Amino acid sequence: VDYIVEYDYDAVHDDELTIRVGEIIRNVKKLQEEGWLEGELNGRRGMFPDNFVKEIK
Amino acid sequence: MQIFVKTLTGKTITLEVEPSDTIENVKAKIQDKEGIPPDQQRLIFAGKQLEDGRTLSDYNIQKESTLHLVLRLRGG
Repeated sequence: VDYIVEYDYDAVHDDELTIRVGEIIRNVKKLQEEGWLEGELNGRRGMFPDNFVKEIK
Repeated sequence: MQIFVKTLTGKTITLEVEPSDTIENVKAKIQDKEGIPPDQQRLIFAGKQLEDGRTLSDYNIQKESTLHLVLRLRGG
């Protein structure tokens, strides 16, 4: 469930999560929105694009 | 030169565009094929928002790319 985001995407909104290269997101779950995934990163739970995250299990 | 576009709903709308084309234009093409207001059209590529004030060439966006279309403050 924990993915690894190789990119430098910056949260544009409050509900957006900042995912950077190497940053692993805890318990990542695919939302009803295409590409949007939700997880816990840096102690903050937020959604982030799938084109910036790579599931690592 | 075609490019894919990820829609929150789940549609990959691939629109026609050139490397010299501006983002403000690309926005229109979307509002002309999907009816999505430009002021409500957020385009993010490579982890950085695309400025309606810049061209694809600026973000070195080539063919067969993959843009991300988001909405202002997503609650879903």
